[PDB]
Amino acid sequence: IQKAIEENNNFIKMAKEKLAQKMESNKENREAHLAAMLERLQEKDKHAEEVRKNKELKE
Amino acid sequence: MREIVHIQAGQCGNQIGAKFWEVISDEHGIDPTGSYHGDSDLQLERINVYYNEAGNKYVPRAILVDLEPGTMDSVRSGPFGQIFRPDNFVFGQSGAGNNWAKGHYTEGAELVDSVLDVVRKESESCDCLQGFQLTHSLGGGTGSGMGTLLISKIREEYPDRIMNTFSVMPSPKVSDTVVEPYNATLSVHQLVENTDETYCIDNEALYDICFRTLKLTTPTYGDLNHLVSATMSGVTTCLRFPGQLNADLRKLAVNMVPFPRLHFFMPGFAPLTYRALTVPELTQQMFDSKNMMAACDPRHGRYLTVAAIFRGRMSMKEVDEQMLNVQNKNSSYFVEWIPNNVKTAVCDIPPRGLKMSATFIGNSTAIQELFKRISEQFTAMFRRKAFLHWYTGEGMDEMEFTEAESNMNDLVSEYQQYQDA
Ligand SMILES: Nc1nc2c(ncn2[C@@H]2O[C@H](COP(=O)(O)OP(=O)(O)O)[C@@H](O)[C@H]2O)c(=O)[nH]1
Ligand SMILES: COC(=O)Nc1nc2ccc(C(=O)c3ccccc3)cc2[nH]1
Ligand SMILES: [Ca+2]
Ligand SMILES: [Mg+2]
Ligand SMILES: [Mg+2]
Repeated sequence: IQKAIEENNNFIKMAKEKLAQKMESNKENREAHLAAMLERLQEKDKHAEEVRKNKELKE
Repeated sequence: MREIVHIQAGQCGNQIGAKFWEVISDEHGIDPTGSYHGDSDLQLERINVYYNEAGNKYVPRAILVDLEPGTMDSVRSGPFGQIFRPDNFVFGQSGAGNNWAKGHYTEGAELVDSVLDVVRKESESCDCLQGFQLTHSLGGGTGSGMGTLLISKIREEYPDRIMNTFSVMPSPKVSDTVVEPYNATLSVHQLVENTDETYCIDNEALYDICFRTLKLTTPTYGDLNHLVSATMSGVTTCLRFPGQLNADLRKLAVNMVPFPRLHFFMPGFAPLTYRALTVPELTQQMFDSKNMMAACDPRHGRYLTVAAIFRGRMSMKEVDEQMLNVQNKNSSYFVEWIPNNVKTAVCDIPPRGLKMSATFIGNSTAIQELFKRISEQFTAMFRRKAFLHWYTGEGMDEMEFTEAESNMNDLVSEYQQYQDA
């Protein structure tokens, strides 16, 4: 009976941990995916400043 | 006062046990209220063996055990449901799921102490306790698993008391689940160690008898149980009624069990139920394989010991003569190294609806056929570890099954030793 309690508790434990790791790994991946997207959009915004600066010089 | 304490565990155990108390309650003149209404003082001479005396009321010394309430709720509302002491109903709610491990290790462990408390209270009120009898099946979880757990606990607390069982062996012909060979194999080893007598009631035999002999196209568990209650009545006749024999459980076992592990009996009954049978017919029937409830051919083995009780009014010079004729007919099927190993007894009181009957108790080595059958079904699944997860999930290990398998094969080889000797 002790072995039965230990196996059930170890199954509960490993599931709780497996899930906690999946949900954190997924959070980080999604946050990184969105951060890279915006970083590309900010880079375009900077490129737009250079274009508007390049116009001013020609004047 | 030579009291016996009755225990019935699980669905099968409680349903045959209930019928057993219905039958003998009628034989002793006890009505569904526990009040005596008979016409003979012989009914009351040994009433204390199975009944406690309360308002001139007689209460079965019976303990009803299960891990689910269903079957015992049905007993409490049954015909004789009210005679049982309410405090002797000890049941849980979770069930055993036809799982020996649930009955023996987990669910049953949580309930066993409560059962032993009632057993103790009943044993305490015994002037001189003969021993215990248990009704149960071996193919389920509660009767098989918790029943054998109870037997182990009872032997620890009452090591010098006789423990006899009426054990229903599983058969694929009459089966509820495929794990029955697992539960039966695990239980048999428990019985090998901790019982003095085990009556092997094979559901295959009970079915064949209902179908081929009694012409019942579709037997029910109720039909099988009429055969068991009738056999149990006969097996306990010498303990319950005055007559030739006044032996207690220990003396009865001494003369029937030559080796401690070979205590598994093949019971029989005749007539199998208006023309009252002649003594030659009673005698020939109770030795016929078709009247035996173990589904073993006695001609494939040899009798170590035989006991037979005849009930009713009859000439016993005629019985002695017929018992000689049937022994001559089966002369090569009795061991020659236990002199006078076929004994006969009489009781004047017949059972209800019969002018005379006979009950057969054989200690034959042919019973190994039953254990080999169970062992073959066990191995067929265990080779592939099929359905084992139901048991490992309750903490059991593969090794425990391997050991039960080997213990079964050792039991079978021990029978083959004395069948050749
Ligand atoms: N003769 C007989 N056998 C039964 C009865 N009920 C169940 N069985 C047998 O017992 C086994 C199932 O065990 P069961 O008693 O129902 O399980 P438990 O309640 O957990 O002990 C199977 O082999 C069935 O064939 C019954 O009323 N009569
Ligand atoms: C509750 O458990 C039992 O009843 N156990 C039990 N074992 C028995 C062994 C034999 C007999 C006989 O009837 C008998 C017939 C002829 C000669 C000698 C004995 C009855 C028994 N009952
Ligand atoms: Ca619990
Ligand atoms: Mg059942
Ligand atoms: Mg306690």
